[PDB]
Amino acid sequence: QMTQSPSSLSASVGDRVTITCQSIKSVYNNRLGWYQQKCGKAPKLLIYETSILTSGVPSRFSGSGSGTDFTLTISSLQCEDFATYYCAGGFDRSGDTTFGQGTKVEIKRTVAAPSVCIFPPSDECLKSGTASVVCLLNNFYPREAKVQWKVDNALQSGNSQESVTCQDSKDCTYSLSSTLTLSKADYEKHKVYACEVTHQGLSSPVTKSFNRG
Amino acid sequence: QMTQSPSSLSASVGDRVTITCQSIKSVYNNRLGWYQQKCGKAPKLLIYETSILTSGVPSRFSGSGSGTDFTLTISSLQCEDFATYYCAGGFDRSGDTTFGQGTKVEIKRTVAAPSVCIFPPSDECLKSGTASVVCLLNNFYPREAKVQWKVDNALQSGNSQESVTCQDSKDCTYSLSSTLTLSKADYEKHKVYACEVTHQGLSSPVTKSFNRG
Amino acid sequence: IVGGQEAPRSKWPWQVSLRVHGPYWMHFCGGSLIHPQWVLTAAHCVGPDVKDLAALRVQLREQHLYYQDQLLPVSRIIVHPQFYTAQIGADIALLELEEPVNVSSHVHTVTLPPASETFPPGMPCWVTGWGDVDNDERLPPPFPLKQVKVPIMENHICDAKYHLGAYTGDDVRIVRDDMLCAGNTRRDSCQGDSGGPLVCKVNGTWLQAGVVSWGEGCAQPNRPGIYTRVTYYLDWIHHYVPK
Amino acid sequence: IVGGQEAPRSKWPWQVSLRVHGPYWMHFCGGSLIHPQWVLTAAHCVGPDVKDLAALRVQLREQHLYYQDQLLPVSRIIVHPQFYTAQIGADIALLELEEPVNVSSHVHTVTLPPASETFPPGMPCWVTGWGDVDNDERLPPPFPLKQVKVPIMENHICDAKYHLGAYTGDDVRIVRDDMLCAGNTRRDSCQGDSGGPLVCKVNGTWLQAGVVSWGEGCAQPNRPGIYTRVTYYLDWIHHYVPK
Amino acid sequence: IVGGQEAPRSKWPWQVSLRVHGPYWMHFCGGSLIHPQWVLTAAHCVGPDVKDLAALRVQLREQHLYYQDQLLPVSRIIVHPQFYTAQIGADIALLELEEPVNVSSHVHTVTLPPASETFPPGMPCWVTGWGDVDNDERLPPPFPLKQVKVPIMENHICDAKYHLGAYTGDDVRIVRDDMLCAGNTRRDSCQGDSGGPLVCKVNGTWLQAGVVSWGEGCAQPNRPGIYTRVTYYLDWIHHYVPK
Amino acid sequence: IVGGQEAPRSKWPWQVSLRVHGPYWMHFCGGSLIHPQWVLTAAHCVGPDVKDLAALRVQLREQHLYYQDQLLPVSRIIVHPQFYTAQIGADIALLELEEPVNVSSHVHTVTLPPASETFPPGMPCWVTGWGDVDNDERLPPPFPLKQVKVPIMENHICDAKYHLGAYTGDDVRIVRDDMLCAGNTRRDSCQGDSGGPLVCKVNGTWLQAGVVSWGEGCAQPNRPGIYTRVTYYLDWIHHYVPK
Amino acid sequence: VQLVESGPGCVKPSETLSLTCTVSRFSLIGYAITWIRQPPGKGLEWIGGISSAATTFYSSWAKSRVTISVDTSKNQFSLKLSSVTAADTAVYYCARDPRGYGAALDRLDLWGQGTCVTVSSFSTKGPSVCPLAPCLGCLVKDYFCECPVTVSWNSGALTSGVHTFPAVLQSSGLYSLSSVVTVPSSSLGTQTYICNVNHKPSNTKVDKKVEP
Amino acid sequence: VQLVESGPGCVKPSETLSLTCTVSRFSLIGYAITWIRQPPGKGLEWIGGISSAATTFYSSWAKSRVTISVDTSKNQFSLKLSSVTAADTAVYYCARDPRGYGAALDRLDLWGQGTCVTVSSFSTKGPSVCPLAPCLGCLVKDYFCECPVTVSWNSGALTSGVHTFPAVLQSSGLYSLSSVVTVPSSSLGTQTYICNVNHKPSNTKVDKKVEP
Repeated sequence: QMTQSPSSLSASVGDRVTITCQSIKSVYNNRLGWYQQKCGKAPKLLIYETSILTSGVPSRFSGSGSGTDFTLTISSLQCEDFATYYCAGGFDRSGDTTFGQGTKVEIKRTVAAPSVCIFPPSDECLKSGTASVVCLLNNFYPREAKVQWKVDNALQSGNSQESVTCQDSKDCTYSLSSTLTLSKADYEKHKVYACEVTHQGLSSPVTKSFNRG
Repeated sequence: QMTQSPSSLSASVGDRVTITCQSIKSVYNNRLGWYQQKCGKAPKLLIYETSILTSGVPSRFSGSGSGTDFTLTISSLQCEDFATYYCAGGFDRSGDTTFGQGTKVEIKRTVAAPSVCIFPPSDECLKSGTASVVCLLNNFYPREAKVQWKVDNALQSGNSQESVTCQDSKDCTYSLSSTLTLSKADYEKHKVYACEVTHQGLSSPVTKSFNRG
Repeated sequence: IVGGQEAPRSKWPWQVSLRVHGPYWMHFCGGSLIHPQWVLTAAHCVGPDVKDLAALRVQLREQHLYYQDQLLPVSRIIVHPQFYTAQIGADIALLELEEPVNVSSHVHTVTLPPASETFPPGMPCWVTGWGDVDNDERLPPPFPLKQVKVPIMENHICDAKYHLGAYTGDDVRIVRDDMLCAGNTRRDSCQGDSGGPLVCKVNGTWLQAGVVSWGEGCAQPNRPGIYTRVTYYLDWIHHYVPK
Repeated sequence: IVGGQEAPRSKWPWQVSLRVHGPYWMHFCGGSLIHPQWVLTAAHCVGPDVKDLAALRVQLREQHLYYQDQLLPVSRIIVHPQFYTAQIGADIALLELEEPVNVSSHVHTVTLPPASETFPPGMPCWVTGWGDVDNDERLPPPFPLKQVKVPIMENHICDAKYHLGAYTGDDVRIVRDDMLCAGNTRRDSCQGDSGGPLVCKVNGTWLQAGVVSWGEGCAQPNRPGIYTRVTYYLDWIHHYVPK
Repeated sequence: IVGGQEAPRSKWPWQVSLRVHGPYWMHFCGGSLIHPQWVLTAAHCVGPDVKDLAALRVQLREQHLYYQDQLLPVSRIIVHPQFYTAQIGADIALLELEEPVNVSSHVHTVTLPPASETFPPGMPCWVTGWGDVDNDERLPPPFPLKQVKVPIMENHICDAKYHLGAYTGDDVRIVRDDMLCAGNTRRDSCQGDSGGPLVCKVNGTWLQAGVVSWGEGCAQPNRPGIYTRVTYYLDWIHHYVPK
Repeated sequence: IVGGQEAPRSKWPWQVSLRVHGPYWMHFCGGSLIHPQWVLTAAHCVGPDVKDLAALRVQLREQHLYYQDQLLPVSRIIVHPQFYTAQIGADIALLELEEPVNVSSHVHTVTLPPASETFPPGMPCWVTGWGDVDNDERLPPPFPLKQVKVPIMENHICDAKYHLGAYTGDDVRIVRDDMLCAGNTRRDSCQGDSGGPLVCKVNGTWLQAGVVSWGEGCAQPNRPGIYTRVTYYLDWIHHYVPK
Repeated sequence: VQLVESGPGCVKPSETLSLTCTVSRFSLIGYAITWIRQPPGKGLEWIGGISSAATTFYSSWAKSRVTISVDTSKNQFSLKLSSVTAADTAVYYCARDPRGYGAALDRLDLWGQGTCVTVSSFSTKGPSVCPLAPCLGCLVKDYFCECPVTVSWNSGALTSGVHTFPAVLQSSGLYSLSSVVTVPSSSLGTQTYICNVNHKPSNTKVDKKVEP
Repeated sequence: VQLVESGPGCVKPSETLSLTCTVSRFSLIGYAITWIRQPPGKGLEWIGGISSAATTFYSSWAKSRVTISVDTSKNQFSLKLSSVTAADTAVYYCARDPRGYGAALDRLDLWGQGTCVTVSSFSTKGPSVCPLAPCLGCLVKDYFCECPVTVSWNSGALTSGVHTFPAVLQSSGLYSLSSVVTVPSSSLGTQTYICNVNHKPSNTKVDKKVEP
């Protein structure tokens, strides 16, 4: 059995980091490896047999360890290194083998402001009799961003959900989808729809609207 | 001898374009090719023998021609396609072979505002007895941008030069370097230095300054 | 070449070597210079599939391969439209040089026969090349040009010999009238001689009777070598070589 | 066989292996059992030159070559009189066994088609054998029998494909009416499969449409495999196999 | 194995085959099962350069290679520290299996000799393996396990024979005291037998005298095969195999 | 020779080619002319088994192999008595010519070093020959003499590098004091260079430091080439070469 | 050379889960397979594996309920888990050890893409698809058994600019998801921007166009 | 396999320009070389070439003044242009035709990187180097014979973020250029940010550090 530390870290682009994994028994004969897992992907092997680098892995990564204590080190973090990392070890043959808990690595980047779109409830998002309206905050950093839904200038609460992309290997910002729900008939009552947008890198609040006719 | 047309074009990302080359004689035996040249690089062969695609070229490009009239076509322009393109042809063996005039392709992209830095005249840029001060407009589009140099609030004129990067295959914006010249002793007179940055997409003149002490 | 000796240094000034790109420019096929800008060879050396001209060069008459290479570029390949395999026939091709050759004592063209010449048995004919010297083994690393004198056979006697020890019915023509037969169990062309000239001396003048085309292995009993008959294709040659 | 898997133990009871004498009795060619005393194969496996019958044996349906050998002697070889090379055609031969085979569940004959069948595209056809598995490399040392399902092509569309990238004029027929085309860039016969059966299931019954004959290398683009069309030769087969 | 026959199916239950990854898991070296978790072999089969254990598997006693493969993984390789080349000596290695073998009638260990046993001439000894059968040629594609009975030589008489027809001075020891000599011009190990056991029957019990190590070609005159003498290394073996 | 250029036609007048009889007199080994009647080479090219002198000839400094052959007969072969294999050492041999050579500008002897010279790292040294040019492939058919400049290593640093990636214990000496190390992953001798001279320019004079002896493949990482150290054997050389 | 899982996606309590791992070209004759599990929000947990020798090994919990097997006639490896609870909901992977060890996790060099399995009493229902007309998008709604749903554009030829979002639990206990591409205003009409959806357990495939 | 030019960079009127093209590994035995010229602000113009046969071909203007040659003993190709005018200022390239044709431009498959030749009466002078402390940079100034100047960072190991700008004519008739890298504020001191400059005709190499 093993404990992996730390559970999370966040660091600059270019920054120098290490991850540690420790166990109550020594590994049987250098049987320790390191795996990288990304946004909805199978794990990829990076390091095996304590220190052998898997082919095609860029030489940013190396690791070694004193038989009972093991380190993985990244010399200069890229945003492409956004992932969870796990140690895996084997302590005999047939018996004790396990993964670690896994470490989550976030890459810090220069701020960007949310570019806002809004889409009118149309076709099936009225033709279903339910109604739905979407306010989209593309490509922002940090995750300190907030939305207020407003209809006929009235502030709205509940009746909504929000969801967010992972950080991409090249965009390295992320997008948020904000939704409000209604009936078709109650969309056909009110006329003004707006979302008010906020994000730490701004001068002010921001607004975008559309109007029913 | 040949004439190539048009001399320049500019088009969207994703857009569909073609280039034409014509001659007063037909090419001897399919001896026509197309070359791409980029920001300070040797030409690369893309197409030879009228229509054979060179290996490693992405299948965005194709071409053909009616023996005396020839076309090169790009199915969906990337910003990576920012380049000059030339036809080359051969009309006998030993004799008439020439290049065309070359077509310049600019890729249109979504606007960006100039991120501004300013730097104090220091070390060699005083220790040489000349002085120089720099205002840097990173990563803007379009090229409609302008700078006003100001010293002690006085508007400066002449005594300056500006230069600009090419468009990169991935950044696809570009940077501008603005410079003002002075003596070391006349830098040691005045105390307030500013550059006022203008760009078609901006909130305002972006006033950035520094002060001598 | 099975039998015969190293060729004398003046004797066959029209002989050509074809070279293919690889770790070096390697000899693969013969030919003959018939005009200052044209080489005559076999079709199966260059076709029926189309070849990139980047991979081919011509070498003129050396005494020894590779020792003093001067490799000529090729502008055009013209294969006879009827060719697909050598036993069916039409095994003839033309190469146009990019540059013309300066004719010389050491480099001169062969003469093509008049269409009326038939080359009966007893005609004194030679074949030359850089092919294999026995059925299984290469020309050794000095690589001299070799020659051998070969007896001509009449086509009907040759077709009969090809039916001995075969299942093929006697009504089926194996040797065709666009072909010619020469050689015996001691004296033959072999692998790597293909495309080379067969030349006979008629009234003092050297004429090219044939191109080395195909056969059932080198110097085998009752299997004379088969040559493309040059007189059969003169009209096709003269659509390209300006005479 | 390029593509496809190991064949199931029961699936192809007529498949035959031809063996040549050497340091061991080595597989060189395929065939099919069409009658208790007769094997159908290709002519280029056994001709056009005559073979000593001392050097040949037949092996019936193994799962793995060489591990359970029971080698049958051959009494007679009958090659079609028109054959000389496979691209010209008539690439068909018959072997008569010295002893008749005891027909069984594990060993049974294939049925020959009626002369009216044409096998249009969409016909579900398979080819089986012990040939090479990629263009350059042997079947590995367990030597399992492999199968692959192959698409049929119409002869005119196939002849057109053989003219792409060739010098041969479009008027010259490469694919003849005694031939059939099947396969693609993923799914083909290869070296060592020659002489083996192509079989299609028609109205529940397995019929042999073809014999593996020739092609321009294994699974090459625009070069489907060429098969001898069995319906074309039924009258010649029935002069010997007693029906 | 030069001379001798196919081995009977019960006779040598400890024989091991080593397999290397490629287009198939190919036999390259012999070995013997000495403990349920340990194989004894030669050092030059696995060293002196370090090998990735991903590329190696062990096969236990087959009658025929490849026909019924069940490939065991290897946990550890232990090469004697003094080894660099086989003519210098120490040509001995140990493989530890990942899993222990279930001992059986069909799979059983060989016994190692007591350190006092010298194996004088006249000792009845056999060597077994899947190597080459003549100096130049492979074991044919059924791949049976072969055996041959070989005469032992004394080391001084063997060293003298290695000086015949050599420039080496008689004062230089070619055959060392960690080595053993056996075989003659009719009866020898050959390429692919290396690492296999030499076993002698002493007082009814089979003992492993040797490991096939090196020689000057198969069955050559005055060049007996050289074996690693197992008694010389018993103390090194017992540092790992738990006895 | 891995890396380096064709040699200039004057530059290495002592280089020798050894030829073995076959279908032609083929190059197999290098050497150097050290006296008008004596060639110095490696022992593993000619021993340890005795050779018939009918099968050997010497060729003096060509620019291209085979094109200008003048083959000298050999009267005597003298191999150092301690040699049996190259990794053990004493890999040195002498050939006595039947006839003396007329010394010339184009053919001249190399000078042997004084016994005190140690050749430290930084010494400017070259190796020359007609060997292979990459690990797997032959010198191409013009066969030019090639040269490359190589860095010397100290013996202790070289022995340490041979232990990297090996099972051999660090206490075992792989590189011996009769040996010398030179070369790297870009610049090495290869197969067919064995027996050739390693020469260093000392105070304006060319001295032969070494003979190409052995290594673990051409230009491999951490495996420098091993040379026989010439100073170690001067007393043995002077028992035969009259100084 | 690559691995593909197969499995039911949605299962009812007390059923037995069957998975198969298939090898696509060549064969794992000398190789091991292990099965790995990842419950939502956990890390990786090991189930078991089979060695090159056909020996089988099971974890501390799996021996109660799991069977692993191999069939060379199909190039297939199989997993069975009996008496499933809701807590058996996870993504399941097959992976190869190149050394052939049946109980090792340190060198898993090749992985499949994985099958998600949800255990529930519910019924699956396929989605509706709202177009989000002008940035533009395709919004997929009201489906259940969330995990195997997939969306694509121009039948896959619109490889570019497609962001896609984590599903959310509708208050109805169903799931909804949005797919979005940024488009330049000249490209309106001028590009096809087709959307393609399928939900394999609900047997559902649908298509649409977006335009102003 | 690649081509490298060599040449003088700066030349005086009425001199003769010599260029060489060197082949780096293997040899152009069966190959042609052509010479191409690109004056500032023009397109490409062809000078001449040599075929695989050693025949030479020259353009309509070049026959007056140009000689091309080959030396197998050095693996070198050479160009000479006599009686140079200022209008001979250009970038010069060597390129290979793989068919061996000496007068063809349709299939130039392999190119060198090029050398730039300036014809002038002046003297070369090497640069000074202003640091650009906090975005930060390294500004290179007051050099002449602009075209061969180059700048690099951390001796080449700082491959990243380096923008660099077209030179400008100082009112003195000299040239100045700026090199800039953006840096995160935590990286100040924490990263080396060394600047490496050289000007080969002025024989000049210099180095500096940037820091607040």
